[PDB]
Amino acid sequence: DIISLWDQSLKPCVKLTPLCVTLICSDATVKTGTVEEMKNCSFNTTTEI
Amino acid sequence: TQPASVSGSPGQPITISCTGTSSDVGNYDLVSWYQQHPGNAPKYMIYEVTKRPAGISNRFSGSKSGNTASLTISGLQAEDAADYYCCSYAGSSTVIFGGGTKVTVL
Amino acid sequence: QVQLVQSGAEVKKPGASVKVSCKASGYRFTDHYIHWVRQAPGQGPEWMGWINTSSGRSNFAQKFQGRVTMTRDTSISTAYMELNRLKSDDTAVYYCTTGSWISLYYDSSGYPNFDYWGQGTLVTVT
Amino acid sequence: LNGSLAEKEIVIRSENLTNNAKIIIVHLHTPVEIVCTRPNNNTRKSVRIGPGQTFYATGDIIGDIKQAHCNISEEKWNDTLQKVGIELQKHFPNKTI
Ligand SMILES: *[C@@H]1O[C@H](CO)[C@@H](O[C@@H]2O[C@H](CO)[C@@H](O[C@@H]3O[C@H](CO[C@H]4O[C@H](CO)[C@@H](O)[C@H](O)[C@@H]4O)[C@@H](O)[C@H](O[C@H]4O[C@H](CO)[C@@H](O)[C@H](O)[C@@H]4O[C@H]4O[C@H](CO)[C@@H](O)[C@H](O)[C@@H]4O[C@H]4O[C@H](CO)[C@@H](O)[C@H](O)[C@@H]4O)[C@@H]3O)[C@H](O)[C@H]2NC(C)=O)[C@H](O)[C@H]1NC(C)=O
Ligand SMILES: *[C@@H]1O[C@H](CO)[C@@H](O[C@@H]2O[C@H](CO)[C@@H](O[C@@H]3O[C@H](CO[C@H]4O[C@H](CO)[C@@H](O)[C@H](O)[C@@H]4O)[C@@H](O)[C@H](O[C@H]4O[C@H](CO)[C@@H](O)[C@H](O)[C@@H]4O)[C@@H]3O)[C@H](O)[C@H]2NC(C)=O)[C@H](O)[C@H]1NC(C)=O
Ligand SMILES: *[C@@H]1O[C@H](CO)[C@@H](O[C@@H]2O[C@H](CO)[C@@H](O[C@@H]3O[C@H](CO)[C@@H](O)[C@H](O)[C@@H]3O)[C@H](O)[C@H]2NC(C)=O)[C@H](O)[C@H]1NC(C)=O
Ligand SMILES: *[C@@H]1O[C@H](CO)[C@@H](O[C@@H]2O[C@H](CO)[C@@H](O[C@@H]3O[C@H](CO)[C@@H](O)[C@H](O)[C@@H]3O)[C@H](O)[C@H]2NC(C)=O)[C@H](O)[C@H]1NC(C)=O
Ligand SMILES: *[C@@H]1O[C@H](CO)[C@@H](O[C@@H]2O[C@H](CO)[C@@H](O[C@@H]3O[C@H](CO)[C@@H](O)[C@H](O)[C@@H]3O)[C@H](O)[C@H]2NC(C)=O)[C@H](O)[C@H]1NC(C)=O
Ligand SMILES: *[C@@H]1O[C@H](CO)[C@@H](O)[C@H](O)[C@H]1NC(C)=O
Ligand SMILES: *[C@@H]1O[C@H](CO)[C@@H](O)[C@H](O)[C@H]1NC(C)=O
Repeated sequence: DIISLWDQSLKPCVKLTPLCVTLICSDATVKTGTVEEMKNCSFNTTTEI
Repeated sequence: TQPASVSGSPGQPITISCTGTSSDVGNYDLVSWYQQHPGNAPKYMIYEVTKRPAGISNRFSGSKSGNTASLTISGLQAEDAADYYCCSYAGSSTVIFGGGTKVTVL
Repeated sequence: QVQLVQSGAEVKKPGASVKVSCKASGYRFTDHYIHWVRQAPGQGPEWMGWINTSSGRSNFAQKFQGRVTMTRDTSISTAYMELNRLKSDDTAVYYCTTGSWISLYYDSSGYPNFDYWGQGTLVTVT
Repeated sequence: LNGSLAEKEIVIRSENLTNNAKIIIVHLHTPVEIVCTRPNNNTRKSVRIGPGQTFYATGDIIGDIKQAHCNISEEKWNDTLQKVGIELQKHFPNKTI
């Protein structure tokens, strides 16, 4: 029941297929900080056109 | 916002107010008061909404009501004629000030 | 007793840059935030920015962006204020102040607990 | 987390307690409070992908950057581990766990 509820809730939402592209990720956090787990990734997304 | 100046005789309490918005004083109780003699660096005797650091007596007392914060000076002395500024946290990790109140001890 | 030493006067034409140094003594430079306070003469003070002295992360006011950079060196325990493209309204007293306690678990950067104030510097733009 | 508590005693449940590949469900009697937080002020921006679909991601972090963590009381957790050891030493007698 938990598996099927999860799937039928997750069914009509947005699918992230056009986002699987090449990402250019330089850096986001200024220094190491606490944990520098952020990463500033840029890509070429697709518009409505 | 801050009144421009206040005046008072020695031996009586006075009040200096600072009315801010909901984001400045209403959301966060981070308010502070600093006096400054002319030709000198500002002092520091109020840090929290009511607290006082060591080396400061009970002459000054902070309070907060709604969207304003008031400092009450219980009695007035000749050295208590400095310029007083209130200060607060405000929004996206920024800090704002009041502007200035000049105390005229008679 | 802790103490902060600030630089001397800076007299220059508009359009140049000013570096103001602030050297701490008597306590650990890594333990506390450093805030900057600018006060024009005949005018109340104004907060201008803070720096995390442990990781160099800094933030400025809403209208000092694009003109202000803040650096520090933990080896000699000092901080530098670089202001670019000064104007005639930049003639003011600059103060290096010691803020709250730097903690690894909660954000105490914006706390206006300005404990110790430096002697300040005067910047006159003619 | 957030489960039902036992009535009076810590209850140790397992399929065999001699097969080492069987998960032991230990059921406490007194709950232990945990406080979990992510303290850095995070934002959100919406990236339009295709007709009518957006994609929400982290746009910026406002303020300082701190560490996401959780806090438990040390004395209460030590007492809870000690009582679980009390209830567990009677199933493995004359041994230290
Ligand atoms: C999860 O768990 C973790 C770990 O337990 C939590 O992390 C801890 O959270 C604590 C929250 O309070 C935080 O506590 C702070 O500690 C500061 C460090 O001081 C202590 O450590 C040093 C280490 O050497 C000791 O020397 C020192 O004696 C302390 O033991 C304190 O300084 C903080 O107190 C100050 O801030 C509060 C904020 O409002 C003030 O109300 C309070 O009054 C203190 O203010 C003084 O200090 C500030 C700045 O220094 C001054 O501006 C102010 O005027 C006060 O000045 C004092 O000293 C002057 C000196 O002249 C004197 O005149 C005046 O009268 C005052 O006495 C605060 O207590 C822990 O650091 C933090 N980390 C650790 C590792 O424990 C985490 O929060 C938990 N998270 C959740 C979600 O639960
Ligand atoms: C994570 O990575 C992203 C992208 O990799 C970064 O986002 C860019 O950051 C830069 C730097 O701040 C931004 O550039 C600035 O944009 C401001 C407004 O943007 C408009 O104007 C620029 C033209 O300047 C256009 O290209 C843009 O499309 C917008 O129309 C400008 O006001 C800034 O100009 C000022 O600085 C330049 C020098 O850089 C001077 O020449 C100008 O005269 C002026 O003084 C500046 O250009 C950029 O807009 C951001 N977005 C993108 C899509 O590139 C993030 O900053 C980075 N980090 C984090 C934490 O997210
Ligand atoms: C997203 O789309 C942009 C286009 O707006 C891509 O930028 C372009 O990338 C190519 C490489 O894939 C660049 O070509 C390069 O030209 C230089 C000479 O300028 C040459 O030395 C290289 O060997 C290479 O041929 C191109 O200049 C660049 N810009 C434009 C306007 O076409 C970008 O690569 C795409 N992807 C990402 C992740 O941004
Ligand atoms: C965490 O980050 C968020 C995102 O910036 C902060 O929310 C921002 O808070 C400020 C004030 O607290 C808001 O400014 C106010 O905006 C209203 C409406 O525009 C205006 O009438 C006021 O005069 C004031 O300028 C700002 O809009 C708001 N931003 C968002 C996106 O909600 C929040 O304060 C941060 N939290 C902490 C603890 O710093
Ligand atoms: C729960 O655990 C017990 C453990 O005793 C299982 O009973 C069977 O016990 C015998 C010994 O009493 C095990 O035999 C042993 O085999 C090894 C390897 O062949 C040998 O080196 C030993 O000297 C000893 O003879 C036997 O393996 C074990 N059976 C299983 C399936 O583990 C009992 O089956 C377990 N399950 C239940 C539901 O009780
Ligand atoms: C009690 O539980 C243990 C572990 O689940 C089991 O090995 C044992 O046989 C049980 N005893 C009874 C009487 O059910
Ligand atoms: C195991 O411990 C109990 C209580 O500590 C003791 O009575 C018993 O003799 C011990 N077993 C052996 C074999 O010594």
